[PDB]
Amino acid sequence: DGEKRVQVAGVIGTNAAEVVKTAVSQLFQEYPELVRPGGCAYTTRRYNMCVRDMNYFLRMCSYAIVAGGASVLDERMLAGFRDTFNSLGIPLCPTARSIQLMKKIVKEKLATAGMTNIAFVDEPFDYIARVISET
Ligand SMILES: *C=C(*)C1=C(C)C(=O)N/C1=C\C1=NC(=C\c2[nH]c(/C=C3\NC(=O)C(C=C)=C3C)c(C)c2CCC(=O)O)/C(CCC(=O)O)=C1C
Repeated sequence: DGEKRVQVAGVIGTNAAEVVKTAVSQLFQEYPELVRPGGCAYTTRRYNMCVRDMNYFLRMCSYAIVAGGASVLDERMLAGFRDTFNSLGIPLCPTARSIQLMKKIVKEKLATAGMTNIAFVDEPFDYIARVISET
């Protein structure tokens, strides 16, 4: 387990910038509102913070897999972002999708690298997505 968990975070840490850029690209296809006025990536300032946020979530997921699970992540802190995002008009369902997309992009690269029987990787993506979109 521990060796594969390290091997996974190596792949994610190596392919960190591309996994985000690939995930945000497909996110804007399915949610084109984000690149329109009102959306959370209309301006360059907002877009930069949008890829920054996605990088934070993938970052948390890599550590969570290396650490042994999503228990390490603080549920109050993630629930703090839920309230902030609602207040600042960042919609929660697209935020959830972006994480679940980043799960999918990571799952491809691990399979293309060679790894199979990779269910444990899902946990912190599905956990952060669950606590973000709870209401
Ligand atoms: C839409 C694109 C983005 C989705 C995918 C998303 O997750 N957020 C959207 C982008 C924006 N985020 C903004 C402000 C903001 N985000 C966070 C989230 C974190 N900050 C952290 O340190 C961590 C974990 C280490 C997370 C998860 C916070 C706290 C904030 C507010 C403070 C700040 O960092 O600026 C904004 C700006 C909204 C506005 O204009 O007020 C966008 C856009």
